[PDB]
Amino acid sequence: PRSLKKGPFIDLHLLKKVEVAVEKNDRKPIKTWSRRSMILPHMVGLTIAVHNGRQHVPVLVNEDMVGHKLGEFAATRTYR
Amino acid sequence: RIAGVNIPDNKHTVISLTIYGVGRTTAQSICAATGVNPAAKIKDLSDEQIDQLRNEVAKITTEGDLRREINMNIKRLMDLGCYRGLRHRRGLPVRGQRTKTNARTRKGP
Amino acid sequence: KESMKNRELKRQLTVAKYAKKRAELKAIIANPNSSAEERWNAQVALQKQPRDASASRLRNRCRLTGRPHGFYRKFGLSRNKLREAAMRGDVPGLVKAS
Amino acid sequence: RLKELYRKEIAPKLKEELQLANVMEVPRVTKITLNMGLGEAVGDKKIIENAVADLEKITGQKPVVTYARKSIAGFKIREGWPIGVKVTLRSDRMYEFLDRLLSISLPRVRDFRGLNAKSFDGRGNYSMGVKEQIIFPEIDYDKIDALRGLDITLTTTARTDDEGRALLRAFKFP
RNA sequence: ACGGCCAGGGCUACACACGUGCUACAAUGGUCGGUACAAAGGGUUGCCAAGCCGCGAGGUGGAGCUAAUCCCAUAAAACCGAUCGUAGUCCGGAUCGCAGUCUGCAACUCGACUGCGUGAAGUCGGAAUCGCUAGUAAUCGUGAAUCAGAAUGUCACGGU
Repeated sequence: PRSLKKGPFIDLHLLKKVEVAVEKNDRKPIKTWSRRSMILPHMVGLTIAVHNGRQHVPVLVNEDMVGHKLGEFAATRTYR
Repeated sequence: RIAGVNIPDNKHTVISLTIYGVGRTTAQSICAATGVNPAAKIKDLSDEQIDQLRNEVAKITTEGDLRREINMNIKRLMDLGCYRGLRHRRGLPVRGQRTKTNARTRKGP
Repeated sequence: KESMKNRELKRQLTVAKYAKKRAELKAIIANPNSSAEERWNAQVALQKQPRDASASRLRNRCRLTGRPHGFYRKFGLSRNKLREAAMRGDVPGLVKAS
Repeated sequence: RLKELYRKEIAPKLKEELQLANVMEVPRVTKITLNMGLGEAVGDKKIIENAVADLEKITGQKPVVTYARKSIAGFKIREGWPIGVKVTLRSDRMYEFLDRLLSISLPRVRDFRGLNAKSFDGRGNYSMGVKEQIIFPEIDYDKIDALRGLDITLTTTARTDDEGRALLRAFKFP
């Protein structure tokens, strides 16, 4: 599975400091309180940090991303 | 040139195409309605019925052209700090297989 | 433990707390009759309307003991009951045969 | 080509593009060697001339098999005696020399950027890659594993840096 | 205060022996949609037709809604199966399936869908030892929840 049976992503409560923050300039990182929470495919180039409990990682996002989770910026098991 | 690479004889014609990787059930209608007989070899018949069985080489991907983008997309995964290159920097299975140790044919040396 | 056996047991009246919006929003999604403008209207459904409306975090156990393993569909009880129920006669029809 | 593209186009304009006085400070392109890195596994004396069998069919000319100076005990061992290969093609083969790569066969393998911007070492720069010993006309798939190298830059054959850039090019190819 | 919890993530450098324990020894030879042919129960928040979709996806459909009914409903190692008659290879694809109207408010550089263009290590088991005296040494599969269906070495019948 995980095909494009779900085409778009219209999620209302994961949104109200994201879609409104287009007119506002990009000076602060958008902090996230999940390992799941995603955002639009038309906003491409924001910053989301991997949320688990101790420290944050470098997150670099370019224009060409379509596929899957945020689990690559910090790893699943990051080789302690 | 004839099937890309030089081809050993004394074997089958449809399996001369169905040469490791994309084929037979899609070429199920190709070798049956072109008129090109599966019942004999690529040489011993008329040498003319290969001309459209040779044009399929340079239309989508080639033995030389598969080497073209064999390093572009892998370069997209190594220095971008990601996890498809975290088990490529290590050499493990990447797509979530039998995970850590004692795996048969996925790690190698 | 005391603050565990009475905080996930209350999911009988909180997961189906609404129970009427939860069926009026989850059947016509399986129908392709929604229009191309109407991908969004059926997605104001159940999450920020406080998110005890899905059921991915409930588990089946025993009643008097509370063991999740050994639980079957033909009981509300578990594996440490069957040896000590039908010999005192707590289960009907459980008879040894071949 | 040494034709309509060369004789009547590259000649008369180049005098006043640089505000030069008279005719023959136009440059010319003469020479670059193979310098195929023979010095690895050089004690063979049978497949240095595989690079004779490499160089003959595709470039049409017999090599010199050039002995070096040193007994350079750090880089290699000097028992693998001749470590140089060099050929000069003609001005009457400059036709097909301009017309063998960067006309028909510029993808040696690939370049992800051919930007002619990142080398201002003032000796007439360009940006193009031809280093594989397989990318050349009249070659089979595999009858020799003839994997070698070929090293192409160019320098100045004139006074200054500006003298070569419109001269090195003949067509609108990066 | 482990009576506070919305928890500001840092548990697999391959650098080995192995409890080793289906699978072959390239020749019965290298790739399918076919045969006299499986087919019922739990089934009042379930099981999910012939599919129109199909090379192979049986989401709108729905014969069965309390099942001598049926949804996985199709199938069995047979004839003489093809061209050619005995191979570490035309069984070979481990990071480069990208990307395709199905739970549905939660698939932004990773999933079934095997279509076979590719990138291999399977050659009489010997140093010595798992262990077979009779129905045995022995290669056809599981359908169903507190009422939402990827529970693999001991699988409802191995017809030898």
